[PDB]
Amino acid sequence: AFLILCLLSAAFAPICVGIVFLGFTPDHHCQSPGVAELSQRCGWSPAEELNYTVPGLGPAGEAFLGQCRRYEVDWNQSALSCVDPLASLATNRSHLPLGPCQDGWVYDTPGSSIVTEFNLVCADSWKLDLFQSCLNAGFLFGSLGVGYFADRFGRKLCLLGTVLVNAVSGVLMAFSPNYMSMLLFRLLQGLVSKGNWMAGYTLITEFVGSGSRRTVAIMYQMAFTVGLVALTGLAYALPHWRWLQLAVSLPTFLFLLLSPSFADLFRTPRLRKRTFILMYLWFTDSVLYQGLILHMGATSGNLYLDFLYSALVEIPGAFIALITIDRVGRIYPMAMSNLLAGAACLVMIFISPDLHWLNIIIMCVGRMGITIAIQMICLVNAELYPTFVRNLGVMVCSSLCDIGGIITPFIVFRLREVWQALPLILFAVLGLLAAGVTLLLPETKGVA
Amino acid sequence: QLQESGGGLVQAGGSLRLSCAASGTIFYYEIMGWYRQAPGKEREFVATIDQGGITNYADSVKGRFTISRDNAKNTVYLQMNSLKPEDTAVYYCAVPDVFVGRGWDYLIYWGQGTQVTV
Repeated sequence: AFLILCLLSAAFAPICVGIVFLGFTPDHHCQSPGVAELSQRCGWSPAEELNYTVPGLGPAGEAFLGQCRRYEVDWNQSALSCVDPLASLATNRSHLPLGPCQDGWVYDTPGSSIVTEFNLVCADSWKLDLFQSCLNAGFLFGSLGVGYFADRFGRKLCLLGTVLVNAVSGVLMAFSPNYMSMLLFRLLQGLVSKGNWMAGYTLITEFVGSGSRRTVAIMYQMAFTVGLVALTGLAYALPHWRWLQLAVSLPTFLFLLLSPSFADLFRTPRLRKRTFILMYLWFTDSVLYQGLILHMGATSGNLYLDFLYSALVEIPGAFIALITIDRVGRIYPMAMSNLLAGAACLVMIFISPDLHWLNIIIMCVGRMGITIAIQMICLVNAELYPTFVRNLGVMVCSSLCDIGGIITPFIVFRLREVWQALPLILFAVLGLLAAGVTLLLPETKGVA
Repeated sequence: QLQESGGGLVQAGGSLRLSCAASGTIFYYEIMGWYRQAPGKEREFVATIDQGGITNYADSVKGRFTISRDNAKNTVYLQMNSLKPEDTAVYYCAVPDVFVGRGWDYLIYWGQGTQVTV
């Protein structure tokens, strides 16, 4: 009976990740009419075309000068030696006028993406963050209302009701004519997905009792890893975003075919300090885990192999966490895992020349360190806390976590313009600070 | 506030039931256990239980002792059958500290226990 749950988890997995494949930024330069005619007339080499015609000149910096400028000259009606065409028209850099790119952009890719189709390249670069912001806002708004809708009609109709919109919205997004409809369909699809996956979690975990719940708590990570791995194969044979979206949508279609309370929890001065430390590490780890994947998906030399390798090293983290639960206290693995995350980034900021060989080893270590630190919190939660039925307090806490997750893409993307290695300092600071707070957890009054 | 009960005298291969009474605050958010004094020796370890229901046991007493949790009476039970002659000591109810040590050898509570003999 686990096949259904595994399929549902593997279908949910690409939703939070698909921005890596659906939208990517290839190397571009805007179109200047008059160079293609000269290229075909004089037999200009295509590889060396961007050496005598590009306005970026020096590759260092020049983000605006290379991708958002043109050498506005009279390419036609001009006689040239067909060696250095600009050696006589201008005879000097910065002594001839520039301007904004007008006709369009020429991209270097065999496939297509959202950036290529809608031209979010020069001054609309901030429009790409709306893609994740709308999904996170839908995740935020879906938590509050999913409880109310399931009461008046029961859980039988709700589960079937919310597994059809997730496919219809995907198909319609694959058949979208303009940009705003994509955002509307993205929000409508993200309203219900987290609630569906959360309901499936409990539906799968109903049968498992003591011990069995722990054993099946890792099968739901194994299925997530399997779904993450199987997505890299589809993006290799379908290099068009419409085709990939239509190929990952229809599976779901065929798939469907006195008492404990938050009041007692806070007045006691010993159970009040323990939770303000446990509900902050979760926020920090979620922020780091969300940010690292998006950072990797923007500066990867070869995206297909790094993404494949970043799960075969995430697999043994659960095994290590399950190994180290019996013979070792609960704060040493947490402290070590939180310390391993900061040092990885602190070294990543400093390896310039031979970074390509060492990144696939260091980032895997960082991913493993983050993966270990999340399972321990869940195990402690299961061990120590009772069975709360359903609480507006937990609902508000999840809403606040989604509020925190909404802001992250803007800071991740828009802070990289000032300096390339600036977002890798906040992560290190958060990781190093989250290791010094876990040392206040042990009770110092009469511990022995 | 921990309080133990039960105890008595047995001849050979008997059965008796112990009981640890909690306060209500420590019942839901803590972990309970049982420790054996073993006079003339350091204190021993028997079994634990947590909120999920996962139980641990000692190798010497495995297959003989059974621990169960009761929610209506706010008590933690322990059943001992077919007692060996070595099983003779006073038994303490304790609340171990998970975050420090090996997880079951640091105590922050006790209840002074009760005596049993064979």
